[PDB]
Amino acid sequence: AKGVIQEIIGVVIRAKFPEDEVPEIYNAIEIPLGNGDRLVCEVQQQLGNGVVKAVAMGSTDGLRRGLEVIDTGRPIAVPVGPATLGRVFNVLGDPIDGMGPIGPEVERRPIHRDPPSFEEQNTQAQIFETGIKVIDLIAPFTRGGKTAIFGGAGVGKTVVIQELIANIAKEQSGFSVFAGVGERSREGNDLIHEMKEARIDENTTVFDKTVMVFGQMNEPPGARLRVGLTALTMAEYFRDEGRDILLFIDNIFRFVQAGSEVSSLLGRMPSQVGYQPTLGTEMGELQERITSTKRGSITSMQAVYVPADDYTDPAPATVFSHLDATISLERSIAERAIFPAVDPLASTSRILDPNIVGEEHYRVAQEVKRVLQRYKDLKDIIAILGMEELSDEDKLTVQRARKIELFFSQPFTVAQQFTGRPGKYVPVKKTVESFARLLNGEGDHIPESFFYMQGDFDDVLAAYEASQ
Amino acid sequence: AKGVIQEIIGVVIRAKFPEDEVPEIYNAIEIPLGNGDRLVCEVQQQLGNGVVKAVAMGSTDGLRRGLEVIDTGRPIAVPVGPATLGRVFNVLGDPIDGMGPIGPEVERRPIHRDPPSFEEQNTQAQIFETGIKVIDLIAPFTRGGKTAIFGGAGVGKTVVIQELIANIAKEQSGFSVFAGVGERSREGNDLIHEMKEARIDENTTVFDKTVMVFGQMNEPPGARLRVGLTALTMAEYFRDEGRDILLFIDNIFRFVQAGSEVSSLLGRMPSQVGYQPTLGTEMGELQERITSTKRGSITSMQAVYVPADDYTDPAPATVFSHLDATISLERSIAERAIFPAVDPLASTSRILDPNIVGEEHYRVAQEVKRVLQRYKDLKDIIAILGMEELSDEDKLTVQRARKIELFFSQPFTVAQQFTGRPGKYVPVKKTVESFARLLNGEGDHIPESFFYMQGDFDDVLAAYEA
Amino acid sequence: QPRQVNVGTVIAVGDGVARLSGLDQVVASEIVEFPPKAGRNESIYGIALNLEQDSVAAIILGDDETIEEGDMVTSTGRVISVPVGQGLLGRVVNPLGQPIDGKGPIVYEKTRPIERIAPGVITRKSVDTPVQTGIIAIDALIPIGRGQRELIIGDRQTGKTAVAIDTILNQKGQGMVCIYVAIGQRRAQVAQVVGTLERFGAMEYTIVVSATASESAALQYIAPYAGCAMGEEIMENGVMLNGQLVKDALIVYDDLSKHAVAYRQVSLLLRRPPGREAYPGDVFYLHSRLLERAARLNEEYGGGSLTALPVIETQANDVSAYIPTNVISITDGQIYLESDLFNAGQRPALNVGISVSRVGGAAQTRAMRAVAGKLKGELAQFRDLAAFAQFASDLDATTKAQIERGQRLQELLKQPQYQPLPVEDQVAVLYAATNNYLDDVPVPLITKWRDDFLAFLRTAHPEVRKLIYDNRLDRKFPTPEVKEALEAAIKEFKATSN
Amino acid sequence: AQAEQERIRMLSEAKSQIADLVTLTASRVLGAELQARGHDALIAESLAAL
Amino acid sequence: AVDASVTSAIELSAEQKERITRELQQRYGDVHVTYHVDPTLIGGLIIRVGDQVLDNSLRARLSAIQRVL
Ligand SMILES: Nc1ncnc2c1ncn2[C@@H]1O[C@H](COP(=O)(O)OP(=O)(O)OP(=O)(O)O)[C@@H](O)[C@H]1O
Ligand SMILES: [Mg+2]
Repeated sequence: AKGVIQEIIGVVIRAKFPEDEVPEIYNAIEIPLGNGDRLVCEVQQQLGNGVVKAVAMGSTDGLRRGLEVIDTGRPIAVPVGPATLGRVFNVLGDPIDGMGPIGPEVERRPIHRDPPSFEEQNTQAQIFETGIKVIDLIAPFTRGGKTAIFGGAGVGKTVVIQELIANIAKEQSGFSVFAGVGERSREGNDLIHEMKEARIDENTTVFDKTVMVFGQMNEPPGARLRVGLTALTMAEYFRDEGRDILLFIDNIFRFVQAGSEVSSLLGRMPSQVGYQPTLGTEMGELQERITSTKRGSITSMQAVYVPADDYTDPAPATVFSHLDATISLERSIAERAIFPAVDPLASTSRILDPNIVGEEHYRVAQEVKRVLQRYKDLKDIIAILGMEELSDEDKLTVQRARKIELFFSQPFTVAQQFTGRPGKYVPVKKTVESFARLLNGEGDHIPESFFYMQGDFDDVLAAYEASQ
Repeated sequence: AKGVIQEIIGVVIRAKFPEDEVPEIYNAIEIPLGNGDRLVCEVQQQLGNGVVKAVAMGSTDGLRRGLEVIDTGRPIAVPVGPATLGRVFNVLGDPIDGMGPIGPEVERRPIHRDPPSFEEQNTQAQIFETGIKVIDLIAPFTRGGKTAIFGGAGVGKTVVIQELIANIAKEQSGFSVFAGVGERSREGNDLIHEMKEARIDENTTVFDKTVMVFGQMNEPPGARLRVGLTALTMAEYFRDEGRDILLFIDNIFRFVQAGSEVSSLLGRMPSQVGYQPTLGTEMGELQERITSTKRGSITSMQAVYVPADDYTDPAPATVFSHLDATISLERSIAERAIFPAVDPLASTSRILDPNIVGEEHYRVAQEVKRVLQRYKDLKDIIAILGMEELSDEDKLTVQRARKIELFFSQPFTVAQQFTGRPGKYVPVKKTVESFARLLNGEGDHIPESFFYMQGDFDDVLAAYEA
Repeated sequence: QPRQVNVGTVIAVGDGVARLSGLDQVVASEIVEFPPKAGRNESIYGIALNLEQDSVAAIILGDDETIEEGDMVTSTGRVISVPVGQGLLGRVVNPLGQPIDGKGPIVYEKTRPIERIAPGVITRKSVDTPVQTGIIAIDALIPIGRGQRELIIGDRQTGKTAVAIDTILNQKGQGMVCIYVAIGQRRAQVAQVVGTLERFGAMEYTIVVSATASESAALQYIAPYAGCAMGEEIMENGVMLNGQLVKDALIVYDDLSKHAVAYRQVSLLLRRPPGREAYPGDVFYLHSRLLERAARLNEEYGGGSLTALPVIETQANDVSAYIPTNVISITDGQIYLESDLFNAGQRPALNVGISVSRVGGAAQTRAMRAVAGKLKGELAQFRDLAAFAQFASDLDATTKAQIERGQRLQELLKQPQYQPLPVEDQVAVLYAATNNYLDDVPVPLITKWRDDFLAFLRTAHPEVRKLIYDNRLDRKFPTPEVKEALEAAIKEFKATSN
Repeated sequence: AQAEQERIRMLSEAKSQIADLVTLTASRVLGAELQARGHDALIAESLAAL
Repeated sequence: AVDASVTSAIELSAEQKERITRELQQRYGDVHVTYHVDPTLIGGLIIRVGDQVLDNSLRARLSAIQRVL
């Protein structure tokens, strides 16, 4: 304990400790910083004669060299238990809501814990109904399994996440944890607060069953780097005692970007496009903790931001192998005013198996993909020549594909703020029936424009009758 | 002349020698292992004071930081001579076959040698007599030249190599050397050793007339880098003896890749796409030894693998800068029962000009490959028209093109014991005369399946009359 | 039994890489121990990779959060090695041989060192014995033989692991000891694979070596050489399987792109100079060392074999990348799986146009070789004529029938999951299809036709299946004897149904 | 066959517990002796054997 | 000089500390011997001099574990 700061490079602080009291790899050291409030750094490396390199996870832009640092001797500890329910925390576990601090009697758990072993893994999963046609048909939201949506900058990842929460957080049958590792403090939070506090479950709000840890974009790289681990530690307590947990981590890519900035400041050799050499290991350490085990189940739902529109970027490429259900949002689909913007061809799921989701559901999904696969094959032919050169069956499949593409669009109850269309909740059975009817041939006479932003097939038929 | 190892980073070993006994730039190191044998490293860089940086040529999974090193004074010395004939060697020249070690009485020559001077280079290109009709007609070799093969497996590239070895061993002395540079151990070995030991010519196996040096992909980058130079040393001995030599380098692109890995491990900055800065010079130090002097010639028939299909890649570009002809074996021709799958098109040569082969040879080689210049583009009109029930001249040109395509096949003396047909050796004069007569029209009035598998046009006539 | 061992001190521990200061007379790939201390009651091993002067940079095979500066490291004289032998069959072991399935300690007596030279240059033999994948497309068009390393390359999610698992399941009684090496694969997915293997009883001859993503990059780096050493021991000494000494091994590297990523991580953390795409210079050497150890030794050296199936994911189907091109160069064959074919209903999703097997017909049974030549020719010509099929509607009856036949074959290759077809069944189906017995069957019902035909042979005529399997090795498979009682069975099935 | 494998794997687990138990009780026979009687000078000489 | 280190569970007499010191002074010279107790290690013939260490008191117990397993 009682070291001194040697260098302050960005948010990376190199401190010198006595020879026999060097902090451990992941210990949390503190600068008094004056004013009675301290800056909690996390060690990352040990460089030699008592010299350690720590990540500030704070402003670290008003402190000098030679400042003393106090070694706590333990990694970052965050409160866990029912006391964390309905509260908002930092990466450090310090509450930021108007309510008081967590009492000392509440257990503090280190945010760096080993992921569940191979024995503890629970492979049992089943479809989690969500009411979104494209999600519940092509890439079923998996209960007890990791799933994530990959979108660019203009697509509505946040809208989809908010609608999903509105649909499924009321009938939770358990607590939930939200972690915006990297997201706008406007819509990622302080507006999800209003939505969650407005929703009421038998005189108890949804927010009364939720633990929320942000580390918003504004925060320095350390907070965005470790906020995911804080949320995971807060949710593992509830998973370990059997409670079903809904976990919503927003923009894992921001966690990766924070890791990249920290690594760049740490002097590590860059890999690929400026990313950290330890990208795969960091992703493994975070993601392998998001697992439903034999003691409890975590129904994770993540979001991933692709830089520019590159799906070959190392961060989404690393995420892709850590998921059960993959949802891909495309810029072109969104620019075609299809707000869900999900690409069925590039979106898959593990539980899209007839033994799990249902034989009819599986057949319908496979046909809805074989169509639009024919369409992707004939895209160039249509673009340069036109519909006429195709054969009759090819033509029919093409307009069926366009009708399906239009029909995947669905109004969202959270889209009322900029769209006047009321939201719709289409059950998975209704979605399967509607798409089976559409593929049978029913609805062929209906023009494609009638499938835009509708509910089930009955709503499309009713609109067609209204317009005669 | 004894030093100590300082650093061991992968297959790069840094050894410190006494100040006045530093090894030369390309000398060997021969780190002695505990269990009797030695690890032959090759110096690459003299640096500092008495310190040399050397490439392993071996595993280096059992070396400490104090092992002594025994400088040899000379570069990697490899056995050369008639003793090293019909045997398989590694990069160091140690025979890896089951037979016994090479006796000390055999002369050992340094692996690194200067290419022949400009004064000794032939002032006129000379065609190399291979005997294969399609090879000696469209894409003739060059005495002391280079030739590339672009074809996968199952197209008979190994059989073509065997036929070339047999022809050079029969018509001339034709001692052959095969260099396995970074090739698959399954394809390069036990499907070349067996297919050449089983293959025979005048009760003498092809393997008995060929020297094989094998540095496979499993070997460290230095081994794949210097295996080519080992093969060149073995071939250069016989060239100095005055005998024409056919040298095969399998996957010279793997030699380039080995050079790139050696440079990356040696601390050199990358050039272009990660390749070594000394790419052109490294290619020159090897390909320039493949040349035809006055006393003898080393003709080379290399195989080139392009990563993906990128010919803009620096390795294929540097390889092609040192090529005189290309042969493109084709899957479609191979699967049409025509065993020599040399595509009449996409098989060029810089010898195919009137001032070397002759006016008649160029004329006949231009009349052919002209009816095929379209790749018989008439196939599409037949496909969508039913030949239109009449094509006038096009029927004659299609018949002639099919006849020539069938006629390009030639019996293999190495496959005589497999297909049960004697092999015919066709000189270049016979090729040009036969194709001249076929284009004149003597091949007409004769149906197909009579030009399928024969040596000369005279043989086709004899088959027709019988 | 007092012993004196050289020790050094950890002077700098970082992201799983430690500098060990003075460890004189350390072998270039030792296993430094990091003995237990206060707070750590176990040992954390590491590999001493860089033997620099006055410093030994050693990666760590485990959690580096416990290693602290100033700790002692005892240089165990043994180069990195893994337990091997009979005791590993049916166990999930991390690349160090320590069981992770919690079914008890691993019983063993021999520890074959990983990172060994290739089996030999002349010690190998021509690949002749086929590896029955159980997938019609692979077994007919892209054959895999014992001792041939066949790459499974595709997009992120196309069926690569599914194909590998189907191959592993199919080797029930074929005298093979499958090995599944999971590199960088999430622990839940490895649990799913183990559950699938146990469900079909395929964990009585399979060794699963898993180095999941959370585990240190060194474990993923040595993940494929573990397992490869296990297969080497199987092919050199054999393991008692079903009362028969099996000396054939089949190893599946679950993803070599993740292994290359792990090697890049450990190299960059060691501050070695990068190369192309930030990968270290000798990544081709890496994978060549790994893959050239898969060979079919001759009868003099044991006659064993080790079949490797590297798996590679390609970003946006970019085959011309660095690692995909390297491993394509290394392997003897490629199996391309496309998302476009996978979505279009072609479940195995093989791109037979560009998938190649350099071994060729030598890795097929004589029945399969005699029947699949027409298959390959007709499929290739159908692929060629697809250009006219897409647009032209005025093509003659010959071209229409030929496109129809191509569609028949393509629908024949549409195999479901976890339903491998034995060699006799595939031979029978392909003989029925290539001999015009299937022409009158409409395309949408061909898969149902094949399933019903297999039920027919399994129930009505087991003797024809026994006859086909008995004489599948003769030079001329279509003997009138095998020719009858098979065309008769097809005719009976055609007459009875539809 | 699985039942036989289950039986034999429990024997190894039982043997492993015996090996773990005997060493823990080996701390009773001599490690507990180190409280009062185990303090020895000839053992210190054994360190200085080399 | 050479930094040596020896550890033992028993806290021998201060004279015993000197006895440890001068039995090592015969080799090399004024070695800076560092003393610990290691309560978790109930034994151990810990003699660490330079980069070499000698140890077997409880390692024999661990060796007995290796034999029985
Ligand atoms: N008949 C089939 N053959 C192959 N794959 C199938 C078949 N039927 C369905 N599939 C799909 O293949 C999946 C199996 O995983 P797959 O082999 O595609 O993974 P992968 O290529 O290793 O990808 P990942 O990057 O997710 O690990 C199933 O979940 C299903 O989506
Ligand atoms: Mg997989």
